[PDB]
Amino acid sequence: DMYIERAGDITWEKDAEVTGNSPRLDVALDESGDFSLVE
Amino acid sequence: GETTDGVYRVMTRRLLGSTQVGVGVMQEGVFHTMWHVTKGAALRSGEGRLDPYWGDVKQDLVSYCGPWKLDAAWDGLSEVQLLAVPPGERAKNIQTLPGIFKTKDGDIGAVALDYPAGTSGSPILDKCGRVIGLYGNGVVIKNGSYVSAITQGKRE
Ligand SMILES: CN(C[C@H]1CCOC1)c1ncncc1Cl
Repeated sequence: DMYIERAGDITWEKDAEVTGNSPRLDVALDESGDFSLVE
Repeated sequence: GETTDGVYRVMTRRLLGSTQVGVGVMQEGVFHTMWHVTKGAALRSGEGRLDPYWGDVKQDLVSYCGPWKLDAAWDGLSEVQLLAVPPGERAKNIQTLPGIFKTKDGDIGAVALDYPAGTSGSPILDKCGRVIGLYGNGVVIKNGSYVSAITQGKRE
């Protein structure tokens, strides 16, 4: 059996750590919900 | 049980100790998570029970207690926040500019942030605090890094 525990509010945090890049990827989505890269 | 709006951890005691298998959003009395987190199983919230209402393996989404409520969309231009809830760690907001998943059926936003598998279901928000989608279904690119889609459902 699975259970849920509150972890916090959903709010935008000003001065949050800004990281990560913005890649443009050609992808395919299968019937099982799995994404894959197209080349 | 607890019905307050917000982000929640999805735990299980079926494995060693108490293990976090994912995360979800409680909004308007409806719990939202990714399908691969729960496999559509019932959830417990204290003494209460949450039953699946809608779900789709291909979209990789599931709602409990009612229909999917989250309908905000990424504007395609602005930075967003991943409200990451990692296993055994406090919830933290990470700001990023999303990339794009170019598919045969249209483009989807994508956040290039790598977190443990138990972080799946963590909401991605816009500047207004609105949930524009959930983190946890994506791909692994050339260098080994993870890129999640900004996965959003449809509000009927
Ligand atoms: C560690 N992974 C990839 C899984 C998926 C199948 O192979 C390993 C994540 N899964 C969900 N949310 C974030 C991450 Cl990074």
